[PDB]
Amino acid sequence: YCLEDALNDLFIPETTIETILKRLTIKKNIILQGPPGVGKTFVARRLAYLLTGEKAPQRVNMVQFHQSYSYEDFIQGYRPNGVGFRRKDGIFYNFCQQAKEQPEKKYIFIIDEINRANLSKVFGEVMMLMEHDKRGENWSVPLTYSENDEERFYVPENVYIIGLMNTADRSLAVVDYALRRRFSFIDIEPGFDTPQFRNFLLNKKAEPSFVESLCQKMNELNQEISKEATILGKGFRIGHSYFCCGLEDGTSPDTQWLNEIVMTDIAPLLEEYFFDDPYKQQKWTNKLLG
Amino acid sequence: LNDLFIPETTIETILKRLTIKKNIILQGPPGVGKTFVARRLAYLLTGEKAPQRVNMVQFHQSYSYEDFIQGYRPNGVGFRRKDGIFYNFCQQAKEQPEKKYIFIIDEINRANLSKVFGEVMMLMEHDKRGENWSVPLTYSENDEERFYVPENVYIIGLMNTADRSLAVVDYALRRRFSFIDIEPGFDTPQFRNFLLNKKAEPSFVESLCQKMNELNQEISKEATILGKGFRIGHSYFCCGLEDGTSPDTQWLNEIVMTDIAPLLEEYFFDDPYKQQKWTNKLLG
Amino acid sequence: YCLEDALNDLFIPETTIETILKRLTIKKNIILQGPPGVGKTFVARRLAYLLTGEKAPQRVNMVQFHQSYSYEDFIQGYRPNGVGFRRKDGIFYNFCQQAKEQPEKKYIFIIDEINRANLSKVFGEVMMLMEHDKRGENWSVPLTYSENDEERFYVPENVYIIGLMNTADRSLAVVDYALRRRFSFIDIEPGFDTPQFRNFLLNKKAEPSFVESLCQKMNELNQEISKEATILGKGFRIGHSYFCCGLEDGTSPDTQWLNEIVMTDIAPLLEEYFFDDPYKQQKWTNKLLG
Amino acid sequence: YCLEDALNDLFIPETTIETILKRLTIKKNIILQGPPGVGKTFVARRLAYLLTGEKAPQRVNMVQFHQSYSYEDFIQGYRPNGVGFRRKDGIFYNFCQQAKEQPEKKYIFIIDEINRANLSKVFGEVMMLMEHDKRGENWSVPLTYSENDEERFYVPENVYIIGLMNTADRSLAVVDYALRRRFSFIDIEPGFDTPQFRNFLLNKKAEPSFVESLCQKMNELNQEISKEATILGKGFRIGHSYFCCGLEDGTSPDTQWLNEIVMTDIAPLLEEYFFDDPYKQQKWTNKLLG
Amino acid sequence: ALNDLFIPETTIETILKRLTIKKNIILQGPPGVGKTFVARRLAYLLTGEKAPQRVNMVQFHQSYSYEDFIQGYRPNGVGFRRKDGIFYNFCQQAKEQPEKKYIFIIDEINRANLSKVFGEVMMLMEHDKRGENWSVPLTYSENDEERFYVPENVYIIGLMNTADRSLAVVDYALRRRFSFIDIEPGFDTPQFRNFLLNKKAEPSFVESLCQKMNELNQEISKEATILGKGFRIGHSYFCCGLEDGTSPDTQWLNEIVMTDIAPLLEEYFFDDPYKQQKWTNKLLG
Amino acid sequence: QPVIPVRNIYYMLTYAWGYANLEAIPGNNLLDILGYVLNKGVLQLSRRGLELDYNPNTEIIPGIKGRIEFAKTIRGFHLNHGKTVSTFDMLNEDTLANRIIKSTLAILIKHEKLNSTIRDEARSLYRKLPGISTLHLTPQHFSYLNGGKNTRYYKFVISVCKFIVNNSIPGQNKGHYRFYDFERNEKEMSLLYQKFLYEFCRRELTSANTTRSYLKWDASSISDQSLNLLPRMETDITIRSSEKILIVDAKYYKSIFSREKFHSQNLYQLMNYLWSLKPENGENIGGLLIYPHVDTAVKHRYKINGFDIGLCTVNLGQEWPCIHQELLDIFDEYLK
Ligand SMILES: Nc1nc2c(ncn2[C@@H]2O[C@H](COP(=O)(O)OP(=O)(O)NP(=O)(O)O)[C@@H](O)[C@H]2O)c(=O)[nH]1
Ligand SMILES: Nc1nc2c(ncn2[C@@H]2O[C@H](COP(=O)(O)OP(=O)(O)NP(=O)(O)O)[C@@H](O)[C@H]2O)c(=O)[nH]1
Ligand SMILES: Nc1nc2c(ncn2[C@@H]2O[C@H](COP(=O)(O)OP(=O)(O)NP(=O)(O)O)[C@@H](O)[C@H]2O)c(=O)[nH]1
Ligand SMILES: Nc1nc2c(ncn2[C@@H]2O[C@H](COP(=O)(O)OP(=O)(O)O)[C@@H](O)[C@H]2O)c(=O)[nH]1
Ligand SMILES: Nc1nc2c(ncn2[C@@H]2O[C@H](COP(=O)(O)OP(=O)(O)O)[C@@H](O)[C@H]2O)c(=O)[nH]1
Ligand SMILES: [Mg+2]
Ligand SMILES: [Mg+2]
Ligand SMILES: [Mg+2]
Repeated sequence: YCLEDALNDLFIPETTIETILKRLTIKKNIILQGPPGVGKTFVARRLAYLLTGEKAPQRVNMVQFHQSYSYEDFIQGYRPNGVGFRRKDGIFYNFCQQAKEQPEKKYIFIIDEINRANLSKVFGEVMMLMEHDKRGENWSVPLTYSENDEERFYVPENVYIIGLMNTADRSLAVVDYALRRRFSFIDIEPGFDTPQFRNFLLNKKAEPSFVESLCQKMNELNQEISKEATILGKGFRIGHSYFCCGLEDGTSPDTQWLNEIVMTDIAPLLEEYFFDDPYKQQKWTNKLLG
Repeated sequence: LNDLFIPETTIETILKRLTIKKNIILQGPPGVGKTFVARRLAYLLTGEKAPQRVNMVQFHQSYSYEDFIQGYRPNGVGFRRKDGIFYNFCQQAKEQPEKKYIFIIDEINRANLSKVFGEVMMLMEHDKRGENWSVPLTYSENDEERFYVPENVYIIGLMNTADRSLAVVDYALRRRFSFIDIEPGFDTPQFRNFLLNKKAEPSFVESLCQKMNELNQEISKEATILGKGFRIGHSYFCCGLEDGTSPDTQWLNEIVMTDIAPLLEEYFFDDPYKQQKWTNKLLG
Repeated sequence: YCLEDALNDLFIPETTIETILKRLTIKKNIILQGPPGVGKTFVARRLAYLLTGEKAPQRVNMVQFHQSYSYEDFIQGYRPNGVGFRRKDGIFYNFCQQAKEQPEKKYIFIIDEINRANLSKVFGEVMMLMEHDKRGENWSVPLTYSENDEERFYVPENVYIIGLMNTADRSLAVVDYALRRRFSFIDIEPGFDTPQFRNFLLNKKAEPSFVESLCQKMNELNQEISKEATILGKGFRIGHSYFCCGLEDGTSPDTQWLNEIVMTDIAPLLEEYFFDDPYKQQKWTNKLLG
Repeated sequence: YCLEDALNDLFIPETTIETILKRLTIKKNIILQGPPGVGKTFVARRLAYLLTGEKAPQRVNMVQFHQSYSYEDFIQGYRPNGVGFRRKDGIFYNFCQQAKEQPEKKYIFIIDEINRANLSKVFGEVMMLMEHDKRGENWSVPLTYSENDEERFYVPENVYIIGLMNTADRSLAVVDYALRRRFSFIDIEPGFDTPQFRNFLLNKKAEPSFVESLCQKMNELNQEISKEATILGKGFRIGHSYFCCGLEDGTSPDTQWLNEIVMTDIAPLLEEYFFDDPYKQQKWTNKLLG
Repeated sequence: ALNDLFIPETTIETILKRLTIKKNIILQGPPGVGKTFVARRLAYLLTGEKAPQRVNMVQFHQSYSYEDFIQGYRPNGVGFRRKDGIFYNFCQQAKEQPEKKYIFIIDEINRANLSKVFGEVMMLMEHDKRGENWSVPLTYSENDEERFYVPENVYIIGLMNTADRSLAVVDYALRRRFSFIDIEPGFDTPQFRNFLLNKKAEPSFVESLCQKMNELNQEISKEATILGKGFRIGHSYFCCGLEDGTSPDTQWLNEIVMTDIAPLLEEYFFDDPYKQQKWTNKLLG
Repeated sequence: QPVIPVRNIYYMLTYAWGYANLEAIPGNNLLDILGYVLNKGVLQLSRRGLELDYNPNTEIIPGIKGRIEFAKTIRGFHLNHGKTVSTFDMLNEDTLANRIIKSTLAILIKHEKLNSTIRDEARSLYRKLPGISTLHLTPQHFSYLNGGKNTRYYKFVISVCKFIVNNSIPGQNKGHYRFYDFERNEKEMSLLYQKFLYEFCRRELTSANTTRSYLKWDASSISDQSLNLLPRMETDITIRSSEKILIVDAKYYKSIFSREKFHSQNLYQLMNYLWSLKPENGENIGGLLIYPHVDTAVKHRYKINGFDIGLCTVNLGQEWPCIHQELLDIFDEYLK
């Protein structure tokens, strides 16, 4: 694999990307926060093969957390083989052993929608271990269900951790500031006013006039969203994905095509963002069309 | 395509939206034939009247990830890992890639939709369907064993808009689902043609649309309290006249007291006069 | 091993360090409460070797409470054997037996993030027994899952217990005042003003102005953090761990490196901290940058 | 077992212990209700030997309740064999059977931290027998786990039951219904303004004025706490045992010794108490040092 | 039976009109209305054969669950077996006889969580989705050989009571699938008056009591919030004790006032003993 | 019998609680004002999403969920009927914080004297929270919530519920409620006045430092070092700046509202505060008495016993910004 393969279709600047791999090589734990539809899931699979430098998925593990996920599933816990219960090494525990076998090669674990599940309960023993300076056998710790003190778990140095959390819900946020310290938080923005986003459209037979009209409009609207941080923060602003997908057949992005999606997707979204203001819904919706 | 009371354009939107986007939320008041619409529509997309492909469920607050996808549950001997319907269903459709298999979820609003879907809340999107996007499940014994949505699967969500719960808003799921409103369709001829081909009076049908619209418009007057999502559906009128009793003013009078009157209480709670007013308005 | 060895790299004054051993030797159970990044985990392994007087791991045990530990995990519980259950002596019970193997040499048990777990549930009977006075065979008590034949578990005198409760998560704070009497609570400050921190930077190719400027700004901020108690109390004030690490390669400390820190780690924390006005966020970030 | 050994060291007035001894012979089900650090656990071990008149471990039993404690361990229940389940006599069943042998000799059962577990879950059916009037073989009952109705258990009159409960937690404001009918609550004072507590210090090379100066502030402080009812009741007030301990070396009490206790125990407790008014912490902390 | 029933025939006729079409129904009314006795006679009426075997009755409670109602695993002597519940067994009995109407009685339905109990089947009981077409395999049905479908013949009656002010708004699940019916106490009805005059009751004694209770029934429902129409007293207390062999009399009523209405009167208000005493004294004479 | 217009009082409460349009609402009385924000405030929260706290649940279920507790299962023999005692963390909105809001809404609806629209909209929201359990509110509940884990926004709206609960009186009916006539009592109004200023001063007077100072008597007594008998003295506020220190004593009196004799007994407290206080910097010492008046504002300065003292008033009922203007204008004079 090579770097440029990823960057061709990526709307985010490389400057952010260079910042990202710099931290990740250092910190080994990171959190990518933005609104939905900005390619967090998109970049993450790409990014792993960059960091390794080779497109090895076996060294990559990708999971989505949720409420029905626990330390028993993740790390270790007792589960039924059948008649007899057994100790079942969780998925992360298995992943760490694989990386130990090949210390040189970087092994990467990808957690989508991390902010949902109670990380405090899930990581637990890991919450201390995962930090960049505390990895290795010197800091080996026995687990809850370890048979004796000698059975101990230490994070390998090669491991890199990726955290993916949407900023739409203030309810689900990583308020545990101690947990915040382990992770290096890099915001990601919608990136409408980018060449690579525009080049993708023009490459798909798009009008440069329509494009400049488009990006300017959303940029103003997204900025309006960031303004009312008390009500709706910058994290709430619309992503670029709505416009991205749907042209695979070859349909040209005319003004009509945009007008169709706005009615179907963003319009009810706008209604929710402005529960109290119908005019503000009417204002921006009509603003787009003309 | 004959007995449907919803506009032909609206269904044409859906089929184009559905095939492309593969995920939708059909939101409207009760009595708009959400169940019948999708079931009628589902056979169109397959092109054949195949019920085995189609499976429907009605979510509820106690519904859980244990039920839908995977879960540890008891056999006669003891406990084992039991594949929920969707894992069972997706495998069945995965067996036959060519044909289009459908999954219908009623009363979706009740359950904590994030909780139920879990892993597939990411996977369900049309682009992230395939072995590349497979992931090991929560309860998967091994990291190598994974689950991926097949491309043939298409998903339909049916939503009652009259019970908003100010508990959880997810705008990310809204990215997955293309939301499509459904109006009752009293104005539509297809609703009228059904009744006039059931020996109704021409004025009686015309009188009803005036009566319902005045009520429905008032419901949508105060968007904050109620909305077009709250307004009354038509389906109550469909049922009960196929026995052989053609429409009459008495039959109307039954339904008002039978069905709508609690709704009024539900809607216009602690305001009997408005209920009595709007009730009596229809009877006159 | 001696204090000179431990306090070579530690940023803490000796003042607390002797105070720590003073309360410990009399009381035998203590807790260090401070925000994350102040070396709570860092001191703990060093402290253990002081009292024993030697760098020995065997006499020491380290664990973390993750809000899913239980009395069955800590002390005594039933575990599946191949077909049927058996009783397993927990780690602490396993640990105390080692400590009483030789009373002469001191044994230490180290618990990270102790505040998480419901300590009353886990320790149970031990909550009385841990205290210095009620130790030894005189206060032997029979355990819950002990055999009908009288078999009793008593804390050896040599044992010392250390707890590590972060001060960020308010909810996860000790309200078991009965338990808080067994322990002695030692506040730890961020460590900005200390020269031992400053020397660590200056020894690592740093300007005294840039160092002295840094401490001035942070101390201003923590006062503002300390100013409030409604949301952000004194305990929330920022630790020094962020600045400590990442310079091993030879990167000298400068505004470039500092700028990377502020944007990447602190700037997320601040907006998460305040979430009322960006101006306060824009203010203090620019202050550190400028 | 002379009272002089028992009562000389104690800080409590001889009146209340005598009053306690009265009801204990009378009702045999007693609860000591006071904040931690007033010797509730301390007295009860002595009190058992007072009644018997001898230092006998066999006739006196001590336990601490917690959530894991249950009927099946307390009274009777089934313990797994390698596969099979074997019934096992619990503590109280085994304990009373000893008391059945010697009806004349008084037998004592001490339960610390009783509120933590529900009595009904543990005691259950036996709460009928436990009451003072309905004791003896006349009221015998067959057990839940008794193989046959023939096997029966009755609480002999000789056993006395002691419960140590701390009024330091918010949940205990709603005291359990099971306790109130069957137990007689008695309040233990903090016992600062007592001769023996003072005389304890005076024997330990203490200035009277420094001793007398301290008590008024402690007496003053606890009065302030008791005035509140919403957050901190009278039961939360400070106990007298922080000061007792730590003089085993012979080091004389002084502001130096006292200041250690204030900063390392009482200062953060006050932060927990007076979270709402941090300045109120400053008011007292400065007051005590002066 | 209609003459034995005290409620308006119009409501009796109206209900059979609704249930036959709707197939799901719930009766909400005061305690002491003979709601259970009402449904049974109605159940026998609709079938036309006075068959108890077709009839099965259940009383819900908060613990009541899917294992009790539908299916669950119960311990064997060794190991455990899948154990058919009531509704699973009941419908399969009805499945053999499609023509034959089969009825199910759920008492105190509002206490339990319908969803937790029914689960999957909670949609299948909706009249629109009935028969083999809507068959679904059960949670514990390990194989797909058999799926559970309620056949058309089934009718479900739910007995709910408007007695309790503690009760909040009914669960949304119920409202959807069920038609809510209010049952009158039936004091005013002649059929109840002919149920006392047939016992040689005085017309003055009969008519006075009707007016007497009506005076109360208005006052109890006069309260806007706390005590509504549903609270008002039913007639069932009056039935038991007259046709056993003892004739009606004011002294017989006087005992009844103290027995049921007097504590009930205390229970509803629970504030003013005089207001209770005034009403209790008013009832007696 | 004049009191301040009710709308402006809400601004004082906001500063008192340490954190909107009231022009729209037509209800002069307070409860219309307070409920509208609460009714609207919850709607603001729900847009973002209400707080969900992981609540552990340990129960008897037909399968493995989360962590099975081996002990409770074997003791209860739940294996035989295919059941386990297992612990898992269901995520609900039924926490104390959310429960307080919902039960309060019942109180708000039950209030006898209230705008019709406010009562109607709240009843909607009460239905809109089906999962939450109603509760009987006490300060003890609010007392437990001093942790304040919730957001800054939650803590503001919660404080509102505290005002309502304590200032709710049953009226004509046993069920319904009636609002307290808060304005009439001076004492809480004074405590409002003092608390309003202290948090206000931190906001606007960033230039100066604002702290409450406890004071100690200069006295020595042979009898007791404690001096418990002596009155406890704690400043209402002290506002210290490099150029000048300044202590303020402010109280809410009904007599002063009348434009005659003057009620200034609080001055007696003030002088002794000046005496017991000794400044290390020794730049200067100044005092201020500030009171609420209805009609107009009057300012005087005095030089009494070597101290520079101000008496001043504020024309409450004028306008909140001009009042906000006036207060900052006031301190500029004396802070010099
Ligand atoms: N072709 C292309 N698609 C992109 C690019 N960036 C984002 N997308 C598209 O946007 C969609 C969502 O990607 P995703 O990472 O899941 O966004 P997200 O922020 O993770 N969303 P969420 O947080 O809700 O899961 C996909 O269609 C993805 O391919 C891009 O640079 N090129
Ligand atoms: N070299 C050196 N590093 C220090 C010192 N103090 C803290 N650190 C560093 O700061 C980082 C974290 O320290 P740590 O003990 O884990 O803080 P903590 O309070 O235990 N963390 P938490 O509260 O989150 O559990 C490590 O790099 C640690 O070595 C110090 O005095 N010297
Ligand atoms: N010399 C002396 N020591 C006392 C006296 N009262 C308490 N102490 C000491 O206080 C320490 C703890 O006493 P303890 O009984 O455990 O308090 P408690 O009520 O049991 N604590 P908790 O409520 O938390 O369980 C012991 O050192 C005990 O001897 C006393 O009157 N005289
Ligand atoms: N002919 C015809 N029947 C309809 C139409 N809409 C609904 N129905 C019938 O109304 C009955 C109930 O529909 P249902 O799905 O339960 O209502 P909903 O789920 O609330 O939308 C079924 O017989 C439907 O087929 C329609 O548009 N045309
Ligand atoms: N004969 C006759 N008895 C009735 C009638 N209504 C109620 N009852 C009697 O009242 C009793 C049942 O009352 P019910 O309310 O169901 O008792 P509950 O279930 O405990 O509330 C039985 O004696 C019924 O026969 C009726 O209309 N005719
Ligand atoms: Mg994504
Ligand atoms: Mg640490
Ligand atoms: Mg104790």
